[PDB]
Amino acid sequence: STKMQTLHKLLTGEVSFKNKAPVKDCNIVHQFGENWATELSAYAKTLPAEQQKIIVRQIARVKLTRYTVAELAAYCGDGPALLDETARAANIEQGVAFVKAKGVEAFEKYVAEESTNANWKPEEAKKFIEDVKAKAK
Amino acid sequence: SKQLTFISAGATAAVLQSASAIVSKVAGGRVQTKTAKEAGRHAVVVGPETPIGVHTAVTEVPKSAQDPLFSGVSTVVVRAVLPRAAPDSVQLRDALDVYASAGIDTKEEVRSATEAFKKSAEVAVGKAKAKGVKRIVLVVKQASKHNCINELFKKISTETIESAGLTTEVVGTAAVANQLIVNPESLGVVLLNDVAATEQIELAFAGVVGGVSRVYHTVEGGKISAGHSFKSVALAVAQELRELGLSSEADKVEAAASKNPRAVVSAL
Amino acid sequence: ISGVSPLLYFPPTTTSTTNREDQINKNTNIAIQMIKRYKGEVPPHYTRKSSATIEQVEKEIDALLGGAEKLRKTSTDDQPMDKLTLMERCLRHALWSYHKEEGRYDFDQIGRWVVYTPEDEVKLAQLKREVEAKEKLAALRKRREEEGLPGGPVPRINWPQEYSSFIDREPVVAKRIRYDTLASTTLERDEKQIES
Amino acid sequence: RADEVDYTNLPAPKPQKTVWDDNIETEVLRKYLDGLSQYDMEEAKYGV
Amino acid sequence: SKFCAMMDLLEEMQHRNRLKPNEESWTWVMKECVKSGQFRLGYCIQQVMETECKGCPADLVKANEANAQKAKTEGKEHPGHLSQQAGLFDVKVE
Repeated sequence: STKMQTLHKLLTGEVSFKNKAPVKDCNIVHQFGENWATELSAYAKTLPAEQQKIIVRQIARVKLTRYTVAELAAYCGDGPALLDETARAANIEQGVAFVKAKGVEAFEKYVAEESTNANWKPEEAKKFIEDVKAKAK
Repeated sequence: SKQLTFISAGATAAVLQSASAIVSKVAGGRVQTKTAKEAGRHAVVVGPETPIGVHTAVTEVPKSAQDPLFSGVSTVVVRAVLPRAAPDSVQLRDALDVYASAGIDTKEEVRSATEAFKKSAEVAVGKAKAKGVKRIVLVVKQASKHNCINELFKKISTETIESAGLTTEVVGTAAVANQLIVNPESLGVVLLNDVAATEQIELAFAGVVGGVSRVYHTVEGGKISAGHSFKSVALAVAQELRELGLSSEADKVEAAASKNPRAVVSAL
Repeated sequence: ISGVSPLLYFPPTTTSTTNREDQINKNTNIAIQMIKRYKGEVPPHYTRKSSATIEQVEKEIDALLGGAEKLRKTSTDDQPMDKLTLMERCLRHALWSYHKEEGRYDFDQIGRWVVYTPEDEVKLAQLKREVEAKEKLAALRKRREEEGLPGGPVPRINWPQEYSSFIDREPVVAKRIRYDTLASTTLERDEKQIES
Repeated sequence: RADEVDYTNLPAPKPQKTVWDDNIETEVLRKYLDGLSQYDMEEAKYGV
Repeated sequence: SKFCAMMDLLEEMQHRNRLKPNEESWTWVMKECVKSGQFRLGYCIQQVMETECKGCPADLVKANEANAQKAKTEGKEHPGHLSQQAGLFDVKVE
């Protein structure tokens, strides 16, 4: 009960972190857990409609907060709903350029290293590398 | 007969071509569309980069184009823009901080920066008074490198605002950016000192809201529209056509931008 | 680095074609502008009263001091000096001051005919180090260019460690962008135009 | 049933000063590289 | 450090066990110095072998000299900070 109340207050902005650190998705995931969104959504159902709407809106905004400011400026120009596809296309284009620049095997190794650093599932990395390879030809 | 001036600042050719097609198809040829690098009125600037001849970089949240996520929000983000020199020459925002370290005299540069900050602060206080807010939020990057431009920015902005009678709250860049993206209803008027990070923050806010057109106030006196994406450029062109005195065409462009962001030209 | 990031960080290379010549021309224009501002105004022009080359002056000095070599007598540093010694010191001091201003940094003679103060010795040592450092840097930056390594400096960092250390990727990605942009630019100016 | 955790507590991001290889290009640039390191540490502490 | 471990072992052997190191031990130390690139410890061990042993192998001496020349040409003969000019009030006493 305390965890959900604290999360609701934090997202609403009533209570900030100890050091007034920005309320980003990464920090929340670090503290509350990987699936904070699911548990928060389940808990919100036990609250009036206004609080439910506020929780949904705050969750959506926090999810948008998962990109750096530069990425949002470059890719979120034409709306947030189209942000994910634009960012994916830009990343795929960067991958294609890297492949055409410095081969494939080195590209495979680099993608593996970045996935290790970027906290990506092996399935997602495999899908990304296959998609860029298919885009090349 | 009439003329719309297109300024290109770091924009991909696709966006410029889309803007030209939109204006040609909507206007119908009554108003011509010329390209240049500087203007004072009837001007649309395309691209993230800041054009030459603009001193204020205001942006709002238009009611019509509010994204469902950001419905009801009302916060004005005004970025102070110092005079821009040629790309090769050293920009004022960097000269004002490097010459002091090197010991070179910094009198004329300080004077120019003071004039620009005074104009930007006047614009910000006017907006705040119109909206009715009592306090404005200054945004300064807290890096050690920018320890002179931000100091002057604060010293002048707070002076002018207090002379006008409103209160100022200084803050850094990361905290204000996160608050603006997550909880923007707690900020009424936010001024931004002239730094690259502040420009990126302004672009991020203008995009996350759903795509809007940024207003630039120039030295000659006037307002020129600015966009960086298909929807933002379409909205900027719609506002420009409205200013020229075209209501139905502006409404059509706005509706097309709302419906089909990336392919407005074909949509309308 | 908790939290699945949305994008993989490829190198920031987007300006695929950025000729080194243009970069080293911009560096040179900025360098000239800053030097002009620091110095101030180019001094007022001065018209020479007499025409003579530095080589001719040096030859004349050598001829003047060569005829008195037999008469010239050395003595202890604390003993009073002679007329020939005084003339030689004055002439050589002026000559080598002019040479050092011009650019003929021959420290072997400058340390003899110009050093008369501990402050002077310190200035010479500071100048002696600087010239050698510039020469070494130029040679190293030419050898590196021949090999093909990036022109700009590269810090000794292990980004796999930095990603683990920091919680949020934004500062780490910003640092990577800055350093990858720095390592892809040539921090060199034209030291023909600068010297001119 | 005692206290469990302060969910509003975040371990501060422990910064690390970038170390440059010791060459002539570093001695010539020492001041500039030190400034870059200081800027990096300030960015890490504040956030951006 | 491999060199430190071997030197400590030699000190133990000679002092706390009363056994004189032979040529083989010093050749091993010299090989480690050459392999690790430490061309100054190489000089010291070369002098040691010339004094106690019946000279140092020519190959090891030549390899050590090659390492020293490579360090000198590359400008890494001494740490950079040591060559930086200092002053009475320009030294940071931690």
